[PDB]
Amino acid sequence: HHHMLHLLEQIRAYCETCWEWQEAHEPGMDQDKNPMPAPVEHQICPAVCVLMKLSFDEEHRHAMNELGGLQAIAELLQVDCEMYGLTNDHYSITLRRYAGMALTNLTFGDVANKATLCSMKGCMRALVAQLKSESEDLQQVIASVLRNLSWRADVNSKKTLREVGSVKALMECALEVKKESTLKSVLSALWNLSAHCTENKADICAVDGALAFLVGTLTYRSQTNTLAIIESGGGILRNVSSLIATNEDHRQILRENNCLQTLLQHLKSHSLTIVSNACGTLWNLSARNPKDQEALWDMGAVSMLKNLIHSKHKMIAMGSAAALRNLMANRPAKYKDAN
Amino acid sequence: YQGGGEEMALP
Repeated sequence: HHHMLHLLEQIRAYCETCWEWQEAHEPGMDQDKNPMPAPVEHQICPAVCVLMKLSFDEEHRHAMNELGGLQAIAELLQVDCEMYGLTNDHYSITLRRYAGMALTNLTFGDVANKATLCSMKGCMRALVAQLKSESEDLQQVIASVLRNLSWRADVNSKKTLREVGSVKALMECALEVKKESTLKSVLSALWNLSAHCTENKADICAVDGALAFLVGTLTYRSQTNTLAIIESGGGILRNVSSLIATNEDHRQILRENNCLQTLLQHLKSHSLTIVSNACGTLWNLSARNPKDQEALWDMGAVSMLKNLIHSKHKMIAMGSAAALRNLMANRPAKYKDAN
Repeated sequence: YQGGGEEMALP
């Protein structure tokens, strides 16, 4: 893998020229007139393109990992982001896409690489900033990296992902993306992030229009005939539902979109993931709210939940039974008065 | 739960 080593050296050298330049040219401070490096003049995009293509293969990934390929690619992505900012320049967008694709491939299934990339704080900030790119393809690539980093995140990674503002940035991104594949990556990352801590759940719920959008995903209609968006949107909803349950304003947003009625339809889904997410959401929404308790009674929820308590899937079993016992502990007056 | 998983890059 001598050519690969050569390509990594090409990009490390280019980064070195960039860092030296950044160090020696602080705006407002005395400095020479030597020009800022441009990646187009050093064949950078072709190099990262070749690396991105090789990174699909586990054998080339092994050879990259021995050579420190992840750090070299991350450093290039970071430095181009710092030098040029949010640009629509095709060359810059293309190099950042290819760098991100490689980072996605190099983090997949790879505990050590995820840890390394999260430790690159400057790179993590650069990644989060790219979610505002006008290139939806770049947004998809960045969300893919964040999805992988957020999966099985260690304590340090969880903290870094939170501190760089990935949650708010991804939720805001979700509200505007057009393609299903971008949305899949963005919601998958959010499904992972929303399980990490209470603060991430709050941050999602705080974004203007986020809850309505998540409720909307429960009835998303895939043009590719998959259930990935309903599963991920519903998975985020389940994870933040513990907070929704104690916020009347947020419950009202759900009501305006007939959320409870949709979750009951989800109990009859042929997808266990969809059923599980619905059971988890109902577990929370069925607690400590007379209005939504009565609504669930009225919509026949008791029988639907009772149907699931023998399931044998931990979360369907747990959630269905917890929702059922909430409803049974809170039989509405109009049922009690009617005997 | 973290149901989001992980995935390779889209070609």
